[PDB]
Amino acid sequence: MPIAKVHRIATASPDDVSGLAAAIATGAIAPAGILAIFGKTEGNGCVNDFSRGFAVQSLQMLLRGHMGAAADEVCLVMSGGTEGGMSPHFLVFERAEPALAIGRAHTPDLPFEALGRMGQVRMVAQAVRRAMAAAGITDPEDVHFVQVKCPLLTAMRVKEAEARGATTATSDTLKSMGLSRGASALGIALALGEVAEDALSDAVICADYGLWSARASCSSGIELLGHEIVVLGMSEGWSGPLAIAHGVMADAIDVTPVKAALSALGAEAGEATIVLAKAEPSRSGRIRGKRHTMLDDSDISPTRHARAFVAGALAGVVGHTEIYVSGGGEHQGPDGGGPVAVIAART
Amino acid sequence: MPIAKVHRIATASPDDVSGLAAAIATGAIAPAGILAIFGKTEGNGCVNDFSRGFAVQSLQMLLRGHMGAAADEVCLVMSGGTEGGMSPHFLVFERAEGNAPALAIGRAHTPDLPFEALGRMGQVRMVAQAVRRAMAAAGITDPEDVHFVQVKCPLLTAMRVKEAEARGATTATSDTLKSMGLSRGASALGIALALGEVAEDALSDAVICADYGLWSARASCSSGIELLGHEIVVLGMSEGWSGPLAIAHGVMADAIDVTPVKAALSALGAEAGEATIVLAKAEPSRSGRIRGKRHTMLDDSDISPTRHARAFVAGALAGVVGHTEIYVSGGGEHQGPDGGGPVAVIAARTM
Amino acid sequence: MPIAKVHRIATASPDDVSGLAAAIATGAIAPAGILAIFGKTEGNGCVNDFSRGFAVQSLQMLLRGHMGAAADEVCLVMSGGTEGGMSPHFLVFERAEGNAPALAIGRAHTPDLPFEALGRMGQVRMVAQAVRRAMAAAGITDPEDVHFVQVKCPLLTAMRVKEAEARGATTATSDTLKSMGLSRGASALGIALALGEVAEDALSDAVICADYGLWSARASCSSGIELLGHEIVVLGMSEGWSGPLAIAHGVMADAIDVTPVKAALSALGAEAGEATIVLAKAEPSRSGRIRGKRHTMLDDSDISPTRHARAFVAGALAGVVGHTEIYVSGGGEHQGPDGGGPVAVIAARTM
Amino acid sequence: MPIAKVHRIATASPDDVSGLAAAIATGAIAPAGILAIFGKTEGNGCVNDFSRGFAVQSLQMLLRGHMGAAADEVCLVMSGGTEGGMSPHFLVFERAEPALAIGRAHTPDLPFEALGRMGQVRMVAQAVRRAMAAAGITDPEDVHFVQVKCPLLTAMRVKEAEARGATTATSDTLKSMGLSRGASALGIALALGEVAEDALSDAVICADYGLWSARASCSSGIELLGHEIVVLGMSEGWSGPLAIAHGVMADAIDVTPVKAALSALGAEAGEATIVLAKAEPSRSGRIRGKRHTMLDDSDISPTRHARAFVAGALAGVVGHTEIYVSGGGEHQGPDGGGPVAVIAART
Ligand SMILES: O=C1CC(=O)NC(=O)N1
Ligand SMILES: O=C1CC(=O)NC(=O)N1
Ligand SMILES: O=C1CC(=O)NC(=O)N1
Ligand SMILES: O=C1CC(=O)NC(=O)N1
Ligand SMILES: O=C1CC(=O)NC(=O)N1
Ligand SMILES: O=C1CC(=O)NC(=O)N1
Ligand SMILES: [Mg+2]
Ligand SMILES: [Mg+2]
Ligand SMILES: [Mg+2]
Ligand SMILES: [Mg+2]
Ligand SMILES: [Mg+2]
Ligand SMILES: [Mg+2]
Repeated sequence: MPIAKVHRIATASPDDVSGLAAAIATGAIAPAGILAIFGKTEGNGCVNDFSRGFAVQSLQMLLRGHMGAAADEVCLVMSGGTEGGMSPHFLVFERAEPALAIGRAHTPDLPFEALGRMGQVRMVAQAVRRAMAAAGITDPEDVHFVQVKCPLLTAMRVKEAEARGATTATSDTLKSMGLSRGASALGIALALGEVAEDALSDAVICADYGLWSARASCSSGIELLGHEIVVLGMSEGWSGPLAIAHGVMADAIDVTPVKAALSALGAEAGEATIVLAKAEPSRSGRIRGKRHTMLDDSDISPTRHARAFVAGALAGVVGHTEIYVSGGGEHQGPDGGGPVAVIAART
Repeated sequence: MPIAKVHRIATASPDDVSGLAAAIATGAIAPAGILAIFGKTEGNGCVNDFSRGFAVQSLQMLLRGHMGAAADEVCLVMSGGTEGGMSPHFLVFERAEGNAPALAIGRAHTPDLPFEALGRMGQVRMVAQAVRRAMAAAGITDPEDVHFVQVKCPLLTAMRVKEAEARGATTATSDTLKSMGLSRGASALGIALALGEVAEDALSDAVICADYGLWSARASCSSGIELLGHEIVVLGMSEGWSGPLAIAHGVMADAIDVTPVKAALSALGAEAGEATIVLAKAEPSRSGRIRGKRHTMLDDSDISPTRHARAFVAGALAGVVGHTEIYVSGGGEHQGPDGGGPVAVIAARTM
Repeated sequence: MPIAKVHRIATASPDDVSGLAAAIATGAIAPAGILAIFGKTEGNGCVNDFSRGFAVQSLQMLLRGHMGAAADEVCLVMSGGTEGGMSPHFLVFERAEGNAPALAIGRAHTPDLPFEALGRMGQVRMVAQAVRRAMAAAGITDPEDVHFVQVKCPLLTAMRVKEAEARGATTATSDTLKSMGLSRGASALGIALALGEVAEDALSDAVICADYGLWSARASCSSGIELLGHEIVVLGMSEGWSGPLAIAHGVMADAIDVTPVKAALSALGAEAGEATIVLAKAEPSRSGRIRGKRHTMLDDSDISPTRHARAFVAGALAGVVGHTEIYVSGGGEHQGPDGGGPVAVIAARTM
Repeated sequence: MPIAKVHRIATASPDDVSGLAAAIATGAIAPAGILAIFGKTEGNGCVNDFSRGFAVQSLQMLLRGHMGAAADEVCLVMSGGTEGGMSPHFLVFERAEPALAIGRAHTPDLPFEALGRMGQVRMVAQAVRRAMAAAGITDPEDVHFVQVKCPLLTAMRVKEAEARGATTATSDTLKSMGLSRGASALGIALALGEVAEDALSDAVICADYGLWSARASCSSGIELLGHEIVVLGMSEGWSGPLAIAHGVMADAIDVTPVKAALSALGAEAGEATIVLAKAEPSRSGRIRGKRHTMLDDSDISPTRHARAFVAGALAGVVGHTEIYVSGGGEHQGPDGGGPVAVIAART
């Protein structure tokens, strides 16, 4: 009889762990039961975003203090970029004593020449199986959202790779984020059976954006070399007030999937609603026939636009700004769209 | 009896006037009756945004071709900044002649604005006078029949500040991005003053962009490097106009308050669709919070605050109205409450 | 016997042609003899830079006024991006008639470039042919007498890529900022091919923006959203020209290699001063290092790499030549070694 | 007979302390003798720059490891913004057993309503006296460079201030950096006798840019609430190979002061040369008559331009890119200019 408990904690700063410390001090959260922490941090959400790594170090110090080496098994998904009115926050996932289930998993360092290729797809497919097992889930149809934290390439990482005779899938550092999210997304797809294995090859990745998962949510970062996996789903072997529902946004302003999730969860939009969504600029250069400018803008990187825009669209529906919106939906939902999940209690 | 005709035209480029050319060529739009053109252009919407001036020049060239010197009387409001999915377009406002109350349109211009008047009572009075003129031209005497007042106002660059100081004057600021806020703010109070939403002996230099408790529910101001004076366009309802188009408006309490638009669409007897026309002001709240939750728009040295506000509010409204060809403008100094802004809708009745 | 006249004109705005107007009005510049105009405009110098197109339109309007349809034969190279202290200006190249070897100028144009040719041998051959034509027009047959070849080339936007795919074609990229590099690169190889710095059977699609060991010491390419073809301007020395102006050039080994300019000024018998004219390419090095030390230009999602390179190299050169009215252009694909770029100086002899 | 030793350490990352660890491991640097560390970090060098605070935490952990609570007396000046080719690095100042002298000092937290006012000017003037004493310097004419790390204001910090009835000198967060650097600069000026005390008042600060120090170098940051002071100068009571010279750059491309410093130091430009310089966009909007665009640019903040530009100008002279250039020279050198210092050995 395990219990899922999800806690949304405000932050004033990437290094501001004061509020999580407080939930531990008041015994609202028990350090021993922390599975994973998601975050929105104030960085640019792209390559040179050190708010991500900054938060990670700060969370590491605090969690090790309370659980020493067992902190290292906690999944830290720090997703940068809080544009528009999107409010920075931590999402703490704690395990307690059918309802919401949580499973986690890790991977070894990822060879720079494996990134964006079938190497990454595999190595991630496995972790998703392990973590969805640890969640106590056997039916893929009972999975609702799979978060992945993946690596990326810098110019210096690229030249290091070439120095030992290897080639990387790109030398463009920002493209390398897309490849990593995409390859990871297909790995998630593979493990949930949304894609056939012989449908995949290096040439397919970030090319056939017709292959996609309705549940992949992948976030790239400069601060890790392997992967973090967190599976959220519904299970018979879990109990508690919290359930999760999900849907696919067809484009950047498609908010009906969220209204549908709330219905399924039997909850109404309010400050209490937890929202996880992927935002992506559509590669057509259009939304519902109308041209957009995100792919042609040299000042503000495309994912910064997408986040700002869908965060606004979603906040207009759910009524508050503490929502988790993540940019770049390579093979995560249809092109121009992305998965969205809601976590609420029944009324 | 005159008819308002409002035309939304796509553009691929700030200088793409091809769709306006075609509308004129097919007689969909008669150049003689063009009162004003609004635009969202692909620039950054701040100080060094030349997509605005580029569109103006392009529009001026086309219109001089058809109207000659009368082209100069057309109000050109080019508001830059199309962040998020917001889609670049022109809004052409035409007056035509036809046979209940309908959309009315009035325009007015002003002389150049002395750099030392910007952000001060000089600007306020100048715009106020112009707004009264445009009101009259719309055939509107009751301010409650005014629904939206668009103003294009100037700003300060380093060069302009030093020009002013060179002749013994001071400007209200030397921060060029701040000058855009002051200029929008002074213009907004001018609109307020003209509509009677604010009392004249309540206003002074010291109040402007200081007492954000003074605001208009109808002001919409957009600053730009490309003009030295103001363009004023008043939109309202009038008994002396007819046609299918009406206008409704409301005030967003904050950046995610989408209820004013749904209420506006009800008043108009219309439902959200590709055809809905939306004009809205988006503003980062100076409290640094939205509904208790902190935001980072005022603290970001990479992306200028209005750039955030626009992308964010455009997304909220687009989510409601179902398309991205909407006019959203950043910085709501004295335009609605702090953190909010006016929103207006223009639709035809279907119920 | 023809004379090169080079005029450096300040601008307050991309659309500020006032100084060029005055130079024409005072007969300092005769419109008939205007061969090309270079510009540094206040845009970001990347994909969505409309200061370039804005200056072009403005220049086209003024020149059509004086020359009519012959205006269209003037090469307009507007290079955006004036970071750091770099000062926005126009460089007007005029041919005049006078009575040793001196500055020679040649221009040439090309037809529109098929989107599926950009970054591929199509573009390379197109530019190569044009550079040969401009060479001839300059009255230059010896390539060693060519000192600098400026090329304005197109780029790809999302819309253009989807247009190409719609008719069964592929483009060499879908990354619009990458398309600028490919276009500069293909053009540079075209210049190289035309000057014999590279062999034709060394070139192929697979080489372009891949083998940065193939490069020209004289190529200078600038990409822009505002044209579909190319503008070519060849600068060199010729026996068949006379006048005070000569040109010298060199290759910066990296971003802080200022020795080529000092050597160039020696060759020209001139010393650094307000009058020195400088044209240079700046490029972030793909090794990610300068002289062993890492740089962050390739890793920055806020500021695009060429934006860095320009500001940085402009500072180095400005520190040498003593003023900030210099023409610095970013992205040196096949223009000099990786991390370097050509620099040319134009001066009159005083020793 | 104290010895000044200055060590320039490369970094791949704001949190990359591997190279400083190595100098400690090889005994090239002794943790006990570390006085202050200067840094160039990859952030935007402005308000939301977390690479600064990120480095600080990383340096804190490493230094506390070796010297515990005595690490806290080490001055950490992390200056963000590495535009152009400027290469991120640490400058470690260690004390060993007339030549280069080093003195340090601290200040308490700074009240948000004191920032940019005579409060800050004073509180900093004192620390500069204390630190220049600890350096063993009595003649102000023997001081060559005074580094200050100062605080700034965020929107949330502003509303916190107003909540208790106080007003701040600004509500513009980026302006608050200028006020803090300026007020600190005048404080340094005050202590070196470059300015008279009754010449100062709130109204003068960041207004009369005719009052300035030839030695102030002030750097603002979101990650501290008080001030860090480091004085560098020439002393009889110090010995060793290292000397320091300084000069004032009249504008952004005035490189002759550095050639002059090298002459005084009897060294020639080379990879070995250490450079400290302040860069500022001139408020005239011109450099030597020619208009510039730094004050009118809404995409890239003015100090980001200035750094890129003078870093390039200086690197062209000194031949390498590992130089410390800091943006914004309010009362630090003339308007449009800034102090520059060089540290070399005699040949
Ligand atoms: O939203 C996102 C997507 C990503 O890949 N990396 C981030 O830091 N944030
Ligand atoms: O409002 C203002 C006026 C000024 O001069 N400087 C500023 O920073 N803000
Ligand atoms: O949204 C806006 C507000 C403004 O003042 N100027 C613009 O160009 N766009
Ligand atoms: O060079 C290229 C071609 C492409 O399609 N996508 C990329 O990211 N880079
Ligand atoms: O510096 C440059 C290089 C380019 O390709 N295009 C520009 O507009 N400026
Ligand atoms: O160069 C600088 C000046 C400053 O105030 N703050 C920084 O982080 N860097
Ligand atoms: Mg998708
Ligand atoms: Mg349309
Ligand atoms: Mg408002
Ligand atoms: Mg001049
Ligand atoms: Mg090169
Ligand atoms: Mg100064």
